[PDB]
Amino acid sequence: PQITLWQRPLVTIKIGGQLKEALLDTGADDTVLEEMNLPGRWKPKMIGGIGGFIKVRQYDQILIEICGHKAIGTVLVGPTPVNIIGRNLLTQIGCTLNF
Amino acid sequence: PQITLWQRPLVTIKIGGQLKEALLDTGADDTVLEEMNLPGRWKPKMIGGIGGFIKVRQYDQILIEICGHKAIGTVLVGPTPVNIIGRNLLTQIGCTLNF
Ligand SMILES: COC(=O)N[C@H](C(=O)NCCCC[C@@H](CO)N(CC(C)C)S(=O)(=O)c1ccc(N)cc1)C(c1ccccc1)c1ccccc1
Repeated sequence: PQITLWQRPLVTIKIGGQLKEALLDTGADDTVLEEMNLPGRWKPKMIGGIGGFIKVRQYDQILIEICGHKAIGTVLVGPTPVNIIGRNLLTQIGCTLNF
Repeated sequence: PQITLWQRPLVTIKIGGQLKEALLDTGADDTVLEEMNLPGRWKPKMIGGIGGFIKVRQYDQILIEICGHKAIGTVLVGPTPVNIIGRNLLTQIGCTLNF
């Protein structure tokens, strides 16, 4: 699809069999999702935001569907204002910016 | 142009007589730039996200040139870790997400 930016580019994602709303975010290196249960082990990660740095849990090789496109990659879990799909997964779904 | 998301989508902007590097950020509602002087009236604003909130100065009706395209809009100025071009200006240059 082609998504304009007059409103927030919110899409439906599927993860752990559950639908969530998430923001397609070209300014984010990494995908960060609100607190949830994910399988396997996690490792520590620091991410830097507008307000400063936060600790998040890093889960690798997670199955996630974004606007119907399947991806498998790193998902960070922590206190984010909204679920965000960052470049690590935007690249997997073949997303580009165009003007 | 078509801009890849393999790397941070950094572009050159011209604002207030200055050349700056800025991130094309579909996740950001607003354009936020590191400390700089701008003409005209401003009011204080809080913008938030990962890490929490920062206080910024809001300048309206500011002329910017983004990657060759002229636009007018609101520019927030404050202690952001990176220059961000938000949706308020991305729309004006006709920027879309495609996949
Ligand atoms: C007055 O209205 C608002 O405050 N709106 C917010 C806004 O537009 N602010 C711009 C945020 C700043 C942009 C942002 C990417 O888009 N960051 C990355 C930049 C520092 C490069 S970062 O948040 O620091 C972040 C860091 C790491 C990673 N991995 C991801 C993101 C909005 C929001 C959007 C996207 C991300 C965070 C917040 C928001 C929505 C809901 C509730 C509160 C706030």
